[PDB]
Amino acid sequence: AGSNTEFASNSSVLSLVNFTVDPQKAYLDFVNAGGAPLTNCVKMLTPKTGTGIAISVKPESTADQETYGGASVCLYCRAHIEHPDVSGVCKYKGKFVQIPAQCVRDPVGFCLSNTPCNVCQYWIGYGCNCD
Amino acid sequence: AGSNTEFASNSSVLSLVNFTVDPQKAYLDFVNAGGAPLTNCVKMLTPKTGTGIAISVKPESTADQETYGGASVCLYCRAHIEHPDVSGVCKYKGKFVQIPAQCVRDPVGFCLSNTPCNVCQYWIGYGCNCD
Amino acid sequence: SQIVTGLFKDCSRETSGLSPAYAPTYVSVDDKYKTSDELCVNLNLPANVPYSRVISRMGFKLDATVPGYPKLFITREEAVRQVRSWIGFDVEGAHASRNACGTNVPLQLGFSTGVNFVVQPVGVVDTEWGNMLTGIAARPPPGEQFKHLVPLMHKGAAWPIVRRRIVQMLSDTLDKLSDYCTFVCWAHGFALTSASYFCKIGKEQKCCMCNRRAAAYSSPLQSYACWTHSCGYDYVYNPFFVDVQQWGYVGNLATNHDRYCSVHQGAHVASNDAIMTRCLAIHSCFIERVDWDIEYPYISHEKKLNSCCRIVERNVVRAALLAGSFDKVYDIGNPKGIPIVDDPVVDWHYFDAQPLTRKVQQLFYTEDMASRFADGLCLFWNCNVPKYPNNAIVCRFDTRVHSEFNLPGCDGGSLYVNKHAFHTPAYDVSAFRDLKPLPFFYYSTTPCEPLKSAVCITACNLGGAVCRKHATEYREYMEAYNLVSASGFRLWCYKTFDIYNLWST
Amino acid sequence: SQIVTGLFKDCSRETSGLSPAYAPTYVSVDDKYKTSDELCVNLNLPANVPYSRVISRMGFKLDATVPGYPKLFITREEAVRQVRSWIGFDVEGAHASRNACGTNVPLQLGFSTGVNFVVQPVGVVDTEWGNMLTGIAARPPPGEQFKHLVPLMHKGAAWPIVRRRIVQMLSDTLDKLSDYCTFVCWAHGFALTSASYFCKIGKEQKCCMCNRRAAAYSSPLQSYACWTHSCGYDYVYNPFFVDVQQWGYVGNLATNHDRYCSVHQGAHVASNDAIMTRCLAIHSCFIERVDWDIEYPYISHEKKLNSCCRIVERNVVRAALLAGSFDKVYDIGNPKGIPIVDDPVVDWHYFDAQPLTRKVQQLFYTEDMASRFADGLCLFWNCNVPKYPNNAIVCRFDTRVHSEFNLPGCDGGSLYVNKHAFHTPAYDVSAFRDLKPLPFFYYSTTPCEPLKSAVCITACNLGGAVCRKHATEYREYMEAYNLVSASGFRLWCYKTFDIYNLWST
RNA sequence: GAUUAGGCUAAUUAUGUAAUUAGCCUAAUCC
RNA sequence: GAUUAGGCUAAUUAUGUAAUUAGCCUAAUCC
Ligand SMILES: [Mg+2]
Ligand SMILES: [Mg+2]
Ligand SMILES: [Zn+2]
Ligand SMILES: [Zn+2]
Ligand SMILES: [Zn+2]
Ligand SMILES: [Zn+2]
Ligand SMILES: [Zn+2]
Ligand SMILES: [Zn+2]
Ligand SMILES: [Zn+2]
Ligand SMILES: [Zn+2]
Ligand SMILES: [Zn+2]
Ligand SMILES: [Zn+2]
Repeated sequence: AGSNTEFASNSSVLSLVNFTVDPQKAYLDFVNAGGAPLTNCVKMLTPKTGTGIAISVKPESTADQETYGGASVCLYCRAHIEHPDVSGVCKYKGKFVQIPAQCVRDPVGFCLSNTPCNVCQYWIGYGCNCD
Repeated sequence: AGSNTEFASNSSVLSLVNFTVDPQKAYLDFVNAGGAPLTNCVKMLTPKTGTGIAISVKPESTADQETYGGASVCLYCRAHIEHPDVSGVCKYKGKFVQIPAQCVRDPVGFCLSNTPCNVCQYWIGYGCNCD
Repeated sequence: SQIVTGLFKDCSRETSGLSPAYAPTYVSVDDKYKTSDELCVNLNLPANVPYSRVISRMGFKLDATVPGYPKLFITREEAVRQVRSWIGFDVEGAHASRNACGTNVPLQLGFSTGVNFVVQPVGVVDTEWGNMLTGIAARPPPGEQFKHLVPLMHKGAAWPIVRRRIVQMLSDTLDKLSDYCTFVCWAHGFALTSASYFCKIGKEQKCCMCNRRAAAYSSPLQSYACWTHSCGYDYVYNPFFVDVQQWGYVGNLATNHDRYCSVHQGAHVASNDAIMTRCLAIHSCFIERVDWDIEYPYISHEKKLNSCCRIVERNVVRAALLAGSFDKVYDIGNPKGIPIVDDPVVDWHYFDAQPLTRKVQQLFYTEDMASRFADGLCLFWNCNVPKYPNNAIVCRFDTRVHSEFNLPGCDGGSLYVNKHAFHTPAYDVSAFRDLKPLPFFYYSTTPCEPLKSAVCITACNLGGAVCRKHATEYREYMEAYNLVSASGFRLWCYKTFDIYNLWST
Repeated sequence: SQIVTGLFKDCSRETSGLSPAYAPTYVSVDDKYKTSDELCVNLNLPANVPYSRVISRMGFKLDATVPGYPKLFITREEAVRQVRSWIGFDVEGAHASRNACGTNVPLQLGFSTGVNFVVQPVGVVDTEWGNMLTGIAARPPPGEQFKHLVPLMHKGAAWPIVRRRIVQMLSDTLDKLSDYCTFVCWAHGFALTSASYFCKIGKEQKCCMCNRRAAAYSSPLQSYACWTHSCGYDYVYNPFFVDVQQWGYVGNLATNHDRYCSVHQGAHVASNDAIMTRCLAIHSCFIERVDWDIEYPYISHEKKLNSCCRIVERNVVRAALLAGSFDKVYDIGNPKGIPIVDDPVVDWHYFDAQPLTRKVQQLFYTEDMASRFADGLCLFWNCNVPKYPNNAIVCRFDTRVHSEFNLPGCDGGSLYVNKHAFHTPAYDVSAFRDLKPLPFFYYSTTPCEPLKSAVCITACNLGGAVCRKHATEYREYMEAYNLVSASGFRLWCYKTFDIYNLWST
């Protein structure tokens, strides 16, 4: 009964994230210690002519970005644990997330370690020109 | 089904406390304007020979005090609302509270507007002599 | 006192009461601790320390009067004034089961906007260390009437999500309408029990960003905001409550609603209950009784709309009287006996429904007067008759157009609030089958002292010319006519009307 | 990789996968969205926006190694070292049903302390906005072996109430024993899945109020505390886990436990399973293998107890050898061959089970051995024999007294921890039917340089007198004997011993 | 599952009767 | 209901065979 979702190679770190007090630091320490980053992320085929904002309803990726599914690059969705927001709603689920092409090795880690700018909705340091 | 707990005469102020942002202020405003104080508190039969401290695990009432059950004199226990403590733990439930005999008309309001001393465990202004 | 109430009933299945140090009331203490002096004794007995008991929230009564605190259970006469804030409200509930029995919890919440929210069953649990509001085990009510509630038992959301969704929906509905929120309920008991989950009350407060009255409360920020600034807020602050069942109604909601309305029918959901409740309240306050003494403030372009409607009336009636040269006019619904056009010399007669002047009559036009007034023209500026005659000039508000001055009504009608609240019956196009839609034009005869338009009846336009005296007036008429048309007013005229006749006048 | 796992399995009864923006993994995407390049396509399609899918928590693996993070699934050698923190742990579960199928949820949690917690069936639900830990539909396992779980489906409490109870029970059990908590499990899979409901892990932390190691975590306070300061805390922090089934065992738990122990029997509840698991672990680590290289730190009045035991031993052996004038002594269990008393001139012989000195023999006393040392006295200080001879002086530990250095064991035995872990067989009074209780008395012969006691054998007490030199010494022997007797030791002697003989010496 | 109204029974208190509480039945509304 | 091992069938990928996935049967343990 049921349908399988995750690979065994992702089973350890997710288990760790399911038990830690602070999951974000746990995943970052796991990856920075030489652990393998998460896989099985949903990558989208894109004609590469988008606007380049961080989070969007439809895939909008430029020549230097790749589009991922929103739930695939959220650690709390991957581990099926409680989200840290007081509203309780994930900001990634149901939307598409643009990742720079030099950070596609760890999209989950990139989303954990970065936030979009409030006014232009681009990544801070990767598209935000609010000098 | 179930067993009844409260009187109808207390149903008005408790209902108010169940809807207000500041339950303590609402109760003090209600009783200050002429509303009847809460009744149906758990008064204890005591030998009137005790230490006289504010909160105790056994009734310790002197000649000038009366002992009540702790949950019966807590507004948050009476209205079944969230306690102000972050852990949600009541300081009165499961213990016995000594109220001065000149303040027995409103025990709940007395417990709302008074605190015990942190070194001698007596009521400040009603037994505490920490000059 | 001595009368016990069902509020805070102990819904646990335990067979004994609590020890004196743990029981909240004297009634809840077990009888083995009690004496004859209404006093308890602390025995040398073991206490069942880890316990959990479900506490009932059914039976709230917000009848306390405290100075500085507003009255929230308002009566009918102030509900009529806060009519712009009316939101229907219904809750469909689930019964506590398994480890508890004797209380109900909200399952589906519905509003007259048409939105339903489904929630997890959450109740109050009394622990030996205090209180906690958490999920409890619940089952749908038995019976065939509630079979649709069985799938929703595992479809809900957490209460903190639903609170912010409710605040967002209410902010969207009532931002440009009012500073308040009035919950129109039927059998308000379980409704108030459910309102305890998402409403906060207190003294009246000001918005933290502007001068508007605060309608929402933010508990993470401990701040107050109006509908415009309530983004992310999670509580409704100081709402009004109205129980329609206390307005003298016998039976249940459905048979009372169906006696007056035929358009609010559908599946059995909470939103349909709420829509029916609001429709019944509208019928009770604005059809069954007509108290036009109540004054409503202006919130938009109403004082301009009255003047534009009066200008359109003068132009259209002037053109209609000139075309065909009818010498007799019957104006229905005029309570003042004052004509609007006087340049053609015609005979005038006036009628009204509830008038206050002896020069006018109290005729109730139904169908049969079509041959009674065939010798002239019949004026129907803002009058509601299901059969308009062949010789009439009619203005009827389109109830399907929704605006700030147009609220949903009863039986497909609408409530038009311009200083006073008029209930207009539903706009049926089959009542104009004896008439024609009025084509747009302009007509004037003022002396003169570039614009081009074929419908601009003007002495210059007869030769194809135009002057400033008419060019500016024609742009003003466009403004007035465009406002009147966009507001929701439709014009109808007799079938023999044509613009080209006005060239001869 | 390519090998899929059952962890986070989608247990919903839906026939279709999720859209790319909502699916958590690439495998979870419906195949209509997938292309040949392991890429998804945002097709023009509607989506099942509101959904609720139960996610399986079965299949955890805490094998990852990160610097700064302790290793929680400890090995056998560390478990033997942390034996004072051993708590048996067993979970009985329920099967997800109705709208979900394919996962199990904890129903009853039992610990070796004898306490059961019944919880409501709660699982993880993925929704369109996030995750929820909420009650789900569940049914008891089919079969007669699980028929007692049917009543428990109507007695479950909420998980946030049970977490604090578990923390409080563990703090009560282990506060004076250890800073740690080692969960001893059998078939640890479902145990770890259940432990995810009430345990938190991380780096090692200090208590916020003292220097002890933190063992509990408070999520409202976001703080860490030891067992003493853990009141109101709702999570167990950094526990160790041990799987007995991985120690080379075949069959089920019951047949493995019944082979070695006949005491732990009763009804089928999770607590009995936990007790059986801890008993089997104790038997495997301390009876099947006896490694005495492990030294355990002192936590109480142990050093003092050893000296008191030696003093009482010297006095009692002096009195017993003097009375009756037996000139032959046999000491069973001596690993050093050193006599305790030397004032009477008697012959000495030494025996031990595992001696490390050629002067001491390897005799294993069973039952036949009575007539061989019939000519002298036999010493059984801290030696356990199920049949003691008639001419013996025996000191046996009472396993029924519970203390900080005495733990429950196997088959009625007890684990006694005094710088080493010795397993002592159950205290059977039928092994002393050939002996007598030793009365309380004192004997000395030191020269002298008020107290009155009839059993105080002393040169002054022969004439009814007393002196300070013996008055203080009797009090010292008094406190030593009281410590030894209240610690759990009992003394036995041959039936012909009597106090009044000591007056002649 | 909740409340209100009515009827019956029992208990307590007060002075043949009254009030309160607990249980059962009928009706109405809510779920 | 869950996992592990074995067998059978089908599909995909790679170079007659191997790996993975899905389904069925047997055994053990867990529930
Ligand atoms: Mg309804
Ligand atoms: Mg078991
Ligand atoms: Zn997420
Ligand atoms: Zn920016
Ligand atoms: Zn309290
Ligand atoms: Zn003081
Ligand atoms: Zn504002
Ligand atoms: Zn209607
Ligand atoms: Zn002109
Ligand atoms: Zn501490
Ligand atoms: Zn055993
Ligand atoms: Zn002496």
